[PDB]
Amino acid sequence: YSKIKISGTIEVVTGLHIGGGGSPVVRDLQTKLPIIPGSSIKGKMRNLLAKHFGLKMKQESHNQDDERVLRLFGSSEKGNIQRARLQISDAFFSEKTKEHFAQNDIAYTERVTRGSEFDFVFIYNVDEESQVEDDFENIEKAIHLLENDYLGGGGTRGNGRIQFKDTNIETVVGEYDSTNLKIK
Amino acid sequence: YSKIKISGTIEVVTGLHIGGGGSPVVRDLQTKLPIIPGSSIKGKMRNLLAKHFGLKMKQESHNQDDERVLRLFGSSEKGNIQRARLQISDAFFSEKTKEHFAQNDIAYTETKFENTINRLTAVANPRQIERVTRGSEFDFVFIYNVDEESQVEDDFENIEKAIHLLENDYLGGGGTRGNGRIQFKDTNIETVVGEYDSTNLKIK
Amino acid sequence: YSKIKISGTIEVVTGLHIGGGGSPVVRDLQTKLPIIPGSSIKGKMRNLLAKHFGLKMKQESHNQDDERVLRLFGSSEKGNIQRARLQISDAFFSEKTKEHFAQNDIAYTETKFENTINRLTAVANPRQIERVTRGSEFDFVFIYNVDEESQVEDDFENIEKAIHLLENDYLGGGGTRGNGRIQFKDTNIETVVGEYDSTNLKIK
Amino acid sequence: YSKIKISGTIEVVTGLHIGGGGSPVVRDLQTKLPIIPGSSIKGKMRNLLAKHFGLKMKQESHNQDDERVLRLFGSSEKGNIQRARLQISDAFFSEKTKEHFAQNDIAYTETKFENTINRLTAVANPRQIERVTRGSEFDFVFIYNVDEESQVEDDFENIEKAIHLLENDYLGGGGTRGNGRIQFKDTNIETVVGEYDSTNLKIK
Amino acid sequence: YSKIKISGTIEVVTGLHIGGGGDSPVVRDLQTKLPIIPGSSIKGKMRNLLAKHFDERVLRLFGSSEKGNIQRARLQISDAFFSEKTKEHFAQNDIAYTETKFENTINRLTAVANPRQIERVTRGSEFDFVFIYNVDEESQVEDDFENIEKAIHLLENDYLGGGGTRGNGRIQFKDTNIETVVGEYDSTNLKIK
Amino acid sequence: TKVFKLSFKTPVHFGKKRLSDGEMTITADTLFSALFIETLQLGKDTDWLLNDLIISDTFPYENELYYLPKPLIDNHKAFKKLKYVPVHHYNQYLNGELSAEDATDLNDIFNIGYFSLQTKVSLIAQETDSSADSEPYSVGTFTFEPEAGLYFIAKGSEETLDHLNNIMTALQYSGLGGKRNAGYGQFEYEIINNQQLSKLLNQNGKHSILLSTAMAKKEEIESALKEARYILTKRSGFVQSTNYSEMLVKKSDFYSFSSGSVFKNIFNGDIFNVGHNGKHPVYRYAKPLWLEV
Amino acid sequence: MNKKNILMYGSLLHDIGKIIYRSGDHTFSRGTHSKLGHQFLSQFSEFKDNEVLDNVAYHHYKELAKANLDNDNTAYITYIADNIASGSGNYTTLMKDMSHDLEHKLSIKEGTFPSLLQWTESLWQYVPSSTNKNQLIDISLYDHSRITCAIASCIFDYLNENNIHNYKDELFKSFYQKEAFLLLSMDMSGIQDFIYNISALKSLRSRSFYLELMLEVIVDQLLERLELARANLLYTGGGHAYLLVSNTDKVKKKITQFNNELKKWFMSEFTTDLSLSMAFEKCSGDDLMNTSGNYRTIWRNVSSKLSDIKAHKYSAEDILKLNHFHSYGDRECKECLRSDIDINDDGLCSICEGIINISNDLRDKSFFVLSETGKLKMPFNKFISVIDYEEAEMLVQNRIYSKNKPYIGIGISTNLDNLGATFISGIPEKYNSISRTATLSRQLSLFFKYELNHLLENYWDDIIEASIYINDKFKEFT
RNA sequence: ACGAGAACACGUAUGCCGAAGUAUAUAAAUC
Repeated sequence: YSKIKISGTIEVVTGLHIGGGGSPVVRDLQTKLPIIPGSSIKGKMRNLLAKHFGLKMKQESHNQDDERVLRLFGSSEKGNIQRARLQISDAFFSEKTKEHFAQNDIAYTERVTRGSEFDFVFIYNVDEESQVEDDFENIEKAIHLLENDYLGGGGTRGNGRIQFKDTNIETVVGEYDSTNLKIK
Repeated sequence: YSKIKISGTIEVVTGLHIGGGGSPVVRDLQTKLPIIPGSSIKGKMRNLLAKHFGLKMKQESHNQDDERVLRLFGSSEKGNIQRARLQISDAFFSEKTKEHFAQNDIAYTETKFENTINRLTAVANPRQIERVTRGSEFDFVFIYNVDEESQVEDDFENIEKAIHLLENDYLGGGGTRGNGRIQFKDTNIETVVGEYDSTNLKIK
Repeated sequence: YSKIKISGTIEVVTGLHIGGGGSPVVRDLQTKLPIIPGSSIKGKMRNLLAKHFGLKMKQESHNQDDERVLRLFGSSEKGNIQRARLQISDAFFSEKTKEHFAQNDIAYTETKFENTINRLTAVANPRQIERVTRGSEFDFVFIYNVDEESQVEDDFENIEKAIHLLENDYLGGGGTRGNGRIQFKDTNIETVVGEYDSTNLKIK
Repeated sequence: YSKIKISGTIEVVTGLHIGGGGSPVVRDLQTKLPIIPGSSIKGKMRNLLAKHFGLKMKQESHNQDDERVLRLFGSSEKGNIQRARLQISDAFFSEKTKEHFAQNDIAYTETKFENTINRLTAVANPRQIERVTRGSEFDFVFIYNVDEESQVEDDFENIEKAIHLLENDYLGGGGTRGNGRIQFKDTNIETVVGEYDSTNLKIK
Repeated sequence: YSKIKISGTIEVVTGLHIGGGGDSPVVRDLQTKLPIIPGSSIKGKMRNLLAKHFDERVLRLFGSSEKGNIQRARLQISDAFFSEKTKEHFAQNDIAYTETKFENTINRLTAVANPRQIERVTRGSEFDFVFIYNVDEESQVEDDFENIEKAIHLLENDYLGGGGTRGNGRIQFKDTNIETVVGEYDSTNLKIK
Repeated sequence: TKVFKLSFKTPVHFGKKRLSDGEMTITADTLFSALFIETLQLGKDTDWLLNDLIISDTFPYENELYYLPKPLIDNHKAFKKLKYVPVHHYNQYLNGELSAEDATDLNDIFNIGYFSLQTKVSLIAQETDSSADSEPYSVGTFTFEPEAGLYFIAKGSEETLDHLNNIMTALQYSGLGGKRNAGYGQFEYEIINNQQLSKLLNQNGKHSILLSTAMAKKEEIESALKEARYILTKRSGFVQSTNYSEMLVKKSDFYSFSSGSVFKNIFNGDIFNVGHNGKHPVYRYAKPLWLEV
Repeated sequence: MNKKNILMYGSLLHDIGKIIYRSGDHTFSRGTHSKLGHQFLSQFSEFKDNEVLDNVAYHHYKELAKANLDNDNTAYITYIADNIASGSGNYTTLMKDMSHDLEHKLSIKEGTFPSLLQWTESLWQYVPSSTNKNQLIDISLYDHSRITCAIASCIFDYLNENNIHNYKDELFKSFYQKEAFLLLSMDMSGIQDFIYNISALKSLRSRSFYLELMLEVIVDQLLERLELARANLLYTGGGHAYLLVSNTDKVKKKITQFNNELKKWFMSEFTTDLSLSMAFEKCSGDDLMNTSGNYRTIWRNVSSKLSDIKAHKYSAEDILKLNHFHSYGDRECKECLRSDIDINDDGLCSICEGIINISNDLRDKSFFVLSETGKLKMPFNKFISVIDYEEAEMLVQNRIYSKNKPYIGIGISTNLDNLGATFISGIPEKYNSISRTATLSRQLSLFFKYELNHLLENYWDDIIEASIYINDKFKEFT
C-alpha cells in the first residue's frame, strides 16, 4: 500500500464564475478568498471522461459508466463496491498570485479575475501494481480533455477555460519507483 | 508496570465532515461545539495500518488480522484473549483556536451547497452539508500501557507509521471529493505513572 | 477500634457508560437518574493494584494474589480469615449538577450513533449508544476499618497509589474508544468512630 | 418490674438484600412485601458492640464476650445463666410507603445485573441480584426489661453505641460492594408497663 | 354458686412458634394438621409474668396444693383453635397456613457460616379462646379480675413461644365478651382488654 | 331410665396408673365422684342422690350407632380382640348368631379416635434461680372424631332425674378428667330416650349382665358367687382434700367386679368407705345396674 | 438302688445301639441295636447295674418273646412306654467321645440322673431319631428317649400305686384303653401388666428373666415333690407349662396340696397382679396316640377348664380378707407403685431392688443358686443368689440355673400368629402323638430363645425391618 | 371425696465471606 502524489498549478485566463453559491462565488470564510469544491473537478472530469468513451442510454438511466470511470473515479452504489483511487482535495490560491495581486492592487471578484494560479494536490493510492500505467495514462487523457473544455456554471458564453502547469510526481509513502510517469 | 502519555494537536487543513449526529455535525451537548469521536480515529488508524500489512481474503472472511495489529489494539474474539494496549480519547477545540475565532468573528461551520446533474435528463438537485471550519485545532491524548519491557520501541515505530499514513489521508466522511485532510503537531511524551525510561522515544 | 471516613466528588471527563442494566444505562427508579455502582469501582481499583504488583500464572488461575491486596480488599477464602478493610459506597447524581443542568436546559444523557465497516464488503451497520453526559459530577464515601494500629500509613499509601492509577485510566465500558475517563476532587478525611488521628493522612 | 418500648423508622439508603431465601428477598406471605428480620439486627449488633470492647483469642473460641455484652443480649449457656433484657422484633413495610409507591407506580424491587472477569482468560460470567428500592421505610419496635434499676442508664448508653456503629456499617450482604445502608429516624421512648420514668432517655 | 365465661380472639402479629414436637415442627392436631396454642403454654407464661410483677394471689388463682397448704385452681384456661373467618379468607386468597424461615450462624475466629430452618405460624391468623372462673368467694371477684387484666396486659407486651428475643410470638387480644353462665351473679360490668 | 349424650371437642386424659397413660373411657366411680364434688360445690343436698341413684359406665358412640361391653358368656381368636358390641346385634350376640367375618368387619369399623403423647417442660425449678436442668414430662391424651363421644344411663324416679339434669347442666363447664385446669376435657350434653335402648333395658331372662362396678355386701357375698363369671380389678388412687399432706393421704385399696360380669344371683350394692385417718369420709360407688339377658 | 431309678436309667439310654450301628464301628455294628448297645455299655464300670442291662437289652417284641424274664422286671413296662411314645463318620467320632465321657466324667449313683439327662441332651440334640422310609421323622433321638422315660415312669406310678405285682400278665391293647395317666397345665396370668410396670428400655428384660425363672423353679419343685424327674415336662415358656403325670389318688391329693400352697404364697407375695392356675384332664394310652383325633379334644378341654378356673379364681373368704383395712400413708415403690410392703432407704421395695441388683450382677456374673437365704424371693422360703463359674464348681463339690450354656457333669444343673393351630393340631394324621408336640415345642423354643438372640446380636426403621424379616422367616417356617 | 395435684419444649446463635454487564466493531460509500 503506497501513496503516490500528484501536484500542480492551474492558470486562469477567462473570468471564472463557478457557482458554488448554489451571484457570488463560494468562499472559505476563513480568508474570504475564492476556492474550488473538489466535487466540481471530480464530477466534471468524470462527465468528460464518460462522454469520451461509450455512454449507453440505459446506463444513463441507471447512472452506470465504463469500468475505467468506476475504478479511477469510483461510484460504489450498484451493489459492487468501488472505492475511489484518486482523492481530489479542494484547491486554494498560490501565495505567488496573492503577492502579485497585493503588489499591483487588483481585486479578485468582478467573477474570478484573470491571471490566477491554483494549487491542486491529488493523492493516488496504489491498490494494484500492474494497473498503475493504465490508470495514469487515463488520468493524462482526462487532464488533456479538461484543459480543452470548461469548468464552472454557465460558462457557455466565454468563461471557464483554464490551463495546467508545473507538476511534480512524488511518492510520499512507500518503496515504489515513480520516476517514469508523466502528467503534463 | 507503567503508563506513558502521548499528547498533541490535530490541525485540519481542508473540510472535516464527521456528522456523528446524522446532515448536521456531531456536537457536545454541554458546550455546543464539535468533536472528533475517538472511535473514528481508532477505526481509521486500524484500517490503514492493517491494510498495509498482509490482508488475506480468508482472513477477511473470518475477520482475522495480523498479530501486530491485535497486540497494539486487541480483539479477544478468536478464543485468544488480547486486551488493548493503546487507549485513544476524543478531541476538543483548543483554547487558542476559540480565542482566534472569537476575535476574528469567524464561525465554526460552513454550509456547502452541492448540485447533482443527472444523466439523460439534466435536472439540478441541490443539497446542503455542514463542515468544520478549516484551520481549527484539536487536542488529543493517547495512553500507552507497558506490559513488556522490550516491545515498547517496536510499538512506537508502528504508531509512527500509523500517524504517517493518517496524515496522508482524510478523516471522517466525504473524503474522495475534498474533505478530511489533517496533520499532527506538537507531539509530546511524558511518563505519568511508573518508573520507566521513555525519553529517547520520538513521535513526529 | 476506629472507623475513618473518606469523601469526595467524581468528575466525568469523557462519556461514562456503566450500562448496569445491559443499550441503556443503569438508573435509580425513585428518581430515574444515572448512578455509579460501588462494585465497578472496587473491581477496577483491585485489578489495577494487583497488576501493578506481581501477577503469576498460577496466581492468575484462582484469584490468588498479593498479600497487601487481600489485606485491603479481603479474601477469607483459603482458610485464612480476612474480611475487607475498605467499604466502598455507591455514587449518586449530585445536586449542583442537577441545578445547573435544569437551569441551562441540558439533558443528562447523550445518544451517540456509531458505525461499523465490514472487511472486503464495505457495508455499514449502525448502532446507538447511550452515554452519560460530560461535565457531570458524583459523590462518593469510603469507610476504613482500623483493625491494627501499625498499618494505617501503609494502607493509605497503597490507596493513594490506586487512586492515582485510576486517574490515569478509564472506569466503565468501552474505554479504549474514548469513554469513562474520570477525576477526583475535594477529598476529606475524618475519623467517625474512635479516638484516632487523621491530620497527617492524605490522598491525592 | 417495668417494660420500656422503643419505636421508629428504618430508611433504606442504598439497596438492601437480606436475601434469606438462599436469589430472592425475604417476604411475608400474606401481603407479599419485603421485611427485615430481627435476628439480623441482633446478630449484627452483637458482633459490632462485642468487637468494640476487648475481643480475645480465648474469647474468640468459646463465643463468650464481655460482661456488658452478655448482660444486654444474654448468655444463659455457660453454666451461669444470663437472661436477656432487649427483645428485638421484626420490621415490616410501612403503609405510607406502599401508598406512595402505588400512586407514583414504582416497583418495589430492583434486579441489578452483575459480572465477573476472571484472570488468565478474561471471560466474563454474569448474574442477577434482587434488592429493595431506596426510599423505602420499615417500622421497628424494641422492648427492654428493667430487671435492675441502677443499670438502665449504662444499658441505654451501650445501645446508643450499637446504633451509631450500625448506622456506619451495613445490614445484609454485599456490604463492601455497595449494598445495604440504613438510617434510623423518628424515634420514641415510652414506659409501656410499670412505674419507671423514661423521659431523660434517648437513642439517636 | 356461679361460673363466668370470658371469650374472645387472639391475633398473631409476628410469626408464632410453639414447637412442642421439636425445633421447626409446630404443635398441631395429628388429624386436621391445624396449628393450636396449648393452654399450658398460656397458663405458664401468665404465671411467670404475674409472679415477676409481685404470693397468695398466684396461689389462689392458679393453685399450689402441695406446699403444706392445699389451694384449688380458680381459673381454667382452654386450648385455642383456628377460626372460621380466617380459614375462609385464606382459602380465597390462596395463602398457606405456615411459613418456613431460613437462618444462619457465624463462627467467631473462623468466619464460616452454617444454616438453620424454623417453621413458623403465618402473620394475620386468628384464634378463638374461652376462660372459666369459678366464683368461690363473692368479696374477691374484683381483685381476681384486676390481676387477670394485668396478666393479659403483660402478655400483650411480651412474647409467646420460643425464640422471642429474635422476633417471634407477639400477639393481640380482640373481641371480648364476659357472660355469667351458671348462677345469678351480675357480670355485665366487667372488662378485660 | 334416660340416657345422656356427651360430645367433647377437646382431647381428654383419663389414664390408669401414670400420666403417660391414655384411656378412652372412665368408670361409674369416677362419675359418681364428679357428681358428688359438684353437688358439694353447688351447695345442694347429697342425701337424695346418695341412696336413690343408679348409674352405669360410660360407653362409646359413633354417628348413629351404640356399643356395649362384651359379656362373659369356635374361632376363639377374633372375639378376644373385641371390646364392644353394637346394640342391634346385642341379642344376636347372646344367641350365637354372630359369625367371624361379621366380627372382623366390626373390628374394622370401630375406630372412634386416636392417642397422643404431648411433651412438656417445667422451668419453675432453680431455673428461676440459676443454671438448673429442665424437666421434660409427658401427658397422654385421647381425641375424638367429630361425631363420636360418650353416653350414660341413669334411672329412678322423675324427681331424682330432674336433680341429675340440673347437675349435668352445671357440670358441663368443669371437666371429667385429669389435667382439667390445663385445658383438657370439656363437653356439651343432650338428654335422649332411644327406643332400642329401652327395649334392651326391659328384657326378661335368667342371667344378668352388669353395666357398672359394684361390690356385694358382707352378708350376701356367700350367696352372690354361687355360679358367676367375673373379673376383680384393684382400684386405688389419691384423694382430693382429705387432710394436710396429699402424699400422706392415699385411698385404701379396693376390689370390685368389672363391667361384663354375669351373675346368676343378684345382689344389691353399697357405697363403701375407703377412708382412714381422715377428717371426712371418702366414698366409692358400688351399686349394680343390670340388664337381664 | 430304688427300682424307680432302675427303670429310669434303663429307659433314657435304651435306644443307643442305634447310634453305635449308625457310626459304623466294626466292633459293635453287626447285630441288632439292643445287643449292640448292651455290648457297648457292658464295658464301663459305673454303668454295671445288672437290671439296667436287662432293661436295655430287650426293648422290643421278639427279645421279650424269647427271654422268659421274671414277673417283676422293667423290660415289660419299658416295652409299653416305648410303644406309647412311638405312636457319616461323625457318628463314629461321636461314639469315641461317648466312650471317653462314659469312662471318665459321669457318675452313676442316685441323683446323677439329671446330669445324665443334660449329657444325653448336649450330645444327642441333633442325631436323626430314625430313618424309616415310610415315615417323616421330624424328631431327634433325644425326644424319643426322653418321652419314653416320662411315659415309663407314669405307667409305673399307676401300676404300682394300685398294688399289682404281676406286671407281665397285666401288660402282656386292653390296658391301652384304660384311663391311665393325666395331662396337667399351669398358666400364669398378668405377665403383660407386670412386665410394663416400669417407669428404661433395656430394664424390661430383668423382670422378664424373673418371670421365666419363677416358672422353671416352681415346675422343678413340682417334679421333685412327685418322685419323678424333669423328664416329664413337655413345654414351658410364655406363661405356660404343659406336663404329664399319672392318674392315681395319691398324686391327685398331692397336686391339690401343692395348689393350695402355691395359691397362698402367690397371694402373700403379690396381692392379685400375678396368679397361677392348674388344670388336669385324664387321658388314656389311646388319647395321646393318634386313634380318633381325640388329642385335639383333650387339649381343648384342658383349655376350657383353664378358662373356667380363670373366671372364678377366688372364694368369699379370700375376697373378704382382701377388703380388710391395712396401714397406708407411707411411700410406695418408686418403680412398682405398691404400698403394702415395707420399703428401704433407697426408695425401692425388696423384690424390685433385688431385680435391679441381680440384673447388674447378671451383666457380669452368670450363675444362679437356689438357697435357703440370699437375695431374691422364691416359693417356700427359698432365695436365689448370684455366683460365678469357679464358685459354681466349688459349690457343686460341697440347684444351679444358667443361660443357654450346655455345661454337663457339674452336679445337678438346669440349663435355662397361628400359634393355636400349631399347639393344638401339630400333625393331624399319622403323627398325632405327644412326641410331636414335644419336638415342635423344642424347635420353637430354640427359635425363640437362641436364634432371636443370634439375630439381634447385630442389632423406628429397625423395627419395621425386623418385622418384615420375622414375617418372611415365619413364612419360610411353614 | 375423678391414678389425684403444683409443671412456659424453654435457653445461646442469621444470610454470611469473595466477584468490573464486560471484550471486538470509522454515521461510511456516488454529483
